[PDB]
Formats: sequence, C-alpha cells, structure tokens
Amino acid sequence: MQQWVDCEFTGRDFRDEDLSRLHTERAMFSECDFSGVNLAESQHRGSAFRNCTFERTTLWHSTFAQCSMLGSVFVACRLRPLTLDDVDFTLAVLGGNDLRGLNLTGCRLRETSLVDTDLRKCVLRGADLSGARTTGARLDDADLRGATVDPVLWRTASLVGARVDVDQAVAFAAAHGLCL
Amino acid sequence: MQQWVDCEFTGRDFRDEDLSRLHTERAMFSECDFSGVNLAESQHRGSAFRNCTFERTTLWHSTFAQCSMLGSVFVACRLRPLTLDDVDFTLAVLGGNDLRGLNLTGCRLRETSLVDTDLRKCVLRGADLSGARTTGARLDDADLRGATVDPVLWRTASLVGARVDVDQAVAFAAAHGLCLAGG
Repeated sequence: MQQWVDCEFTGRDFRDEDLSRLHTERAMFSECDFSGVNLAESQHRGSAFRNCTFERTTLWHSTFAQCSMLGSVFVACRLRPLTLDDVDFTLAVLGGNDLRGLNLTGCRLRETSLVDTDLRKCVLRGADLSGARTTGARLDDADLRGATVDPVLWRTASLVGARVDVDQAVAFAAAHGLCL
Repeated sequence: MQQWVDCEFTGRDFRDEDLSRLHTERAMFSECDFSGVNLAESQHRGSAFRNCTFERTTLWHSTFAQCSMLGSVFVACRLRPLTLDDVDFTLAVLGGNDLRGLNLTGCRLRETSLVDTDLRKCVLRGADLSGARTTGARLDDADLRGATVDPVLWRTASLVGARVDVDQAVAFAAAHGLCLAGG
C-alpha cells in the first residue's frame, strides 16, 4: 500500500508525516528530515537512513533487517519495542534515548554516541561498540558477552550486574590500570 | 655487635637503645617496647616479636627471615628498604607506614591493619591479606600475582599498574559489580 523499493531520497522533507506501516526495501534516505514523523509498525529490509534527522520520531513496533542508520541523529524518539536484525548504527547519535531491553545482538555501534542513553538490560551479544561514546550510558544488567568494546567503555559506562565474558572482565580490570 | 640466640625477653623496655647490627636467632620478644630504637642493619632468623611496640623505630637495611611480628604495632618507623623472607604480620598494625618496594612474598598479613599504608612496588606473591584493613592502602605498581585478598581490597586500595593474574582481574571486575558469565 506504501511500498518503496530500490528508491533513493536525498535531502527530502518528510516533516510530521504519517508513514505508519510503510514498507521499504533497499530504499536509500540520505540527509532527509523525519522530525515528528509517525513510522510506527513500519518494515524495512536492505534500506539506509544516512545522516537523517529523527527529531522526535516515532518508530515503535517496526522491523529493520540488514539496514543502516549511518550518521543519523535520534532525539527523544520512540524506539521501543523494535525488531533490529543486523542493523548498522555506526556514527549515529542516540544520546538520551530509552533503549531498555532492546535486542542489539550483532549490530554495529561503531562510534555511536550514547551519552546518557538508557541501555539497561539490552542484549549486546556480539555487537561492535568500538569507538562508541558512553558518557553517562547505563548498561546495568545488559548482556555484553562477545561484544567488541574499548577500554574507555569499561571506565565510563554504568555496568552494575552487566554480564561479561572472562576476557571482558579482564579487559575491565586492565582499563582501570591493572597489568596482566 | 650483640647476638641474642635462644633468648626470651618479656615485658622489656628497650626504648631508645642502639641495637644497630644486633643478630637474633630463635629469640622470643613478648610485649617488649622498641620505641625510638635503632635496629638498623640488624639480622633476625626464626625470632618472634609478639604484641611488641615499635614507635619511631628504625629497621633500615635489616633482615628478617622466618620471623613472627604477630600483633605488634609500628607507628612512623623507618621500614625500608630492608629484607623480609617469610614474616608473619598477622594482626600487626602497619597503618600509615611506608613499605614501598619490600618483598612480602609468602608473608601472612591476616587481619593486618594497612590503613593508609604505602605498599607501592611491593611484591606480594603468595601473601595472604584475608581480613586485612586496607582503606587508603597504596598498591600501585605492586606485584599481587598469587596473593590471597578479600573482594573489598579491589574497591579500597589504589592499584594503578599493579600486576595481577586472571582470577584476580576477574575478582576486581566482580568487586565492581560486573557479572562473570560463561559463553
């Protein structure tokens, strides 16, 4: 009914539109403005939202598979619940959002900014958090096993009850100054 | 140079004496006061200083091997550099002293007060710190591998550059609330 396939949208203004239930496949949105948009229950496969503005966007109940959110900014968006399968959030900005309980297994969060983001109880198994900014980030009770993490995350994220594998526990101590 | 071999001294006032280069062997000192004493370059083997008092005592360049210091109290002493070789500090009070670089391998520090004690660069392999009071303790650059320590040490002692084995690094993470998970 709204099915956009193998399309490319650059510099488009979708300000406040009702795009609920939208289906996209291999759709490329670059530098588009999605502020105030309703994207509830949308479905996307092979699509990209590059350097887009999601200022107060509603995305709950959506499904993203093999998609990229490269460089996009998310401010006070409704991002839960969400099905994310192999989604790339590289260089995206998600500070201040509530991501609790999301399953981010195997997603790329390279250089993703997570300042004061709530990730408590997230499943981050196998995800790439390299270069991520976790100032103020809450990862309490998150499952981090197998995730790639830099020393700085161990020093800055809140990690009470976070589940870590044996090499991560050792990396946490080295990040605090201990020498192995 | 004096030698006290197989001697027992109980409740003795040794305050302010010059005991430099003193050698003791299998000597027993119970509740003796060594405050203000010069024990520089003294050598001790199999001796015990039980519930003794050491305030402003100098032990600079001395050697203690298989000795006991159980319950003794050390306040503002010169305690380095010097040689330790299996010495029992159980229940001793070493708070506020500078023990930097000392070899505490195999030493028992059970219930030892190490409050504000400087242990930087010490070697503590095989030492037992169970129940030790370590608030303010400095362990930066110490070698802790193989030592036995309570979880609380990981939250109280400074540990920048300290060397640890894998099980200790895991305990450190656990001591800061991380949950070790298999898989």
